[PDB]
Amino acid sequence: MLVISNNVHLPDAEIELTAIRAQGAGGQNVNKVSSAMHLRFDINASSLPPFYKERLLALNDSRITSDGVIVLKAQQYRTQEQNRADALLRLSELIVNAAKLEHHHHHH
Repeated sequence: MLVISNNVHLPDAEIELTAIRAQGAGGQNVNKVSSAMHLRFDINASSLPPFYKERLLALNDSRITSDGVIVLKAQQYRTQEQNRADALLRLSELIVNAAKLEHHHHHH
């Protein structure tokens, strides 16, 4: 569960955590998995309050989709585990970021 607020919780089911494998391999021949993790969070479908939905949707960030879905790919760290944690922190930071700011995104 992704705790955002005390009375606001994000069920794991509403968070699509994916892992990117090296397509074309994995079933005999070329046996090494890519460290690319994938994050997809349906703001549309999730139980997020209208406030948070609007804050994210009306963001100046290009990782925001018009349908309200957070889609990223963490291919930075050596392990998908660390990229998983990155993505989760990245998501939460982004959510709070849009809330703590007034507008824009390129400004801290």
